[PDB]
Amino acid sequence: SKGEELFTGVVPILVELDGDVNGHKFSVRGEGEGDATNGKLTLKFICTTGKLPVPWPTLVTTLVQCFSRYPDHMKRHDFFKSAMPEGYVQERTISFKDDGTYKTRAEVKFEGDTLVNRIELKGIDFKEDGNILGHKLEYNFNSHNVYITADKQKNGIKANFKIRHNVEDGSVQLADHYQQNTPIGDGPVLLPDNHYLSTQSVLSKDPNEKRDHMVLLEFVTAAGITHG
Repeated sequence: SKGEELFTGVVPILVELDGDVNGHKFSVRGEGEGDATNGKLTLKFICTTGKLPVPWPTLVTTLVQCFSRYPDHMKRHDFFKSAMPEGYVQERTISFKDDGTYKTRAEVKFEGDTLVNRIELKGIDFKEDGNILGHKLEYNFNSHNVYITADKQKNGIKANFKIRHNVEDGSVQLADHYQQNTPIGDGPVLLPDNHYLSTQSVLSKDPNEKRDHMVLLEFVTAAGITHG
């Protein structure tokens, strides 16, 4: 499919995020690599401003869907790779149930041979002693499905999904995601039909890392359209 050739083999990844949650400014830098053919991602993130003011799990979805493994019969529906190398703008509003909201804007594109994700995140209205600012979320991540649909007006796509964050007391903190992606340059000839991405993530720690950080392993595939 369009842009798929740019993802053959292993591609280096760079992620940079600047954020402000309820007035707490922070920055995160991540590096790793992606194997789109296998829908596999490996990255290590570090908070470059000291202690992260929010739980690491709340930033997972913000911190490169172009690395998804699309089945042979669904290749053309891969908007993410179709927008490369120029890239795409990815915007989201993440609403944490009974808590605050994250507004994010990112640009995902190639800078040389490296796929880079540069993001700006503003978090507002988080409550004191809540699951987020109170750091009550467990250091793990569930598997989810990202529902994608075409957005004719913006010549791109929209996505909706609900992240389930395990809370230390056994409860679940929901985070509703509203997403919009627009091509920076040329996009696909045809916008995708409705489909979804199946995601699985594994969070871990680097025993030799003293800084606040997150080691992440991710597996993503696309489905929802049957093979002819």
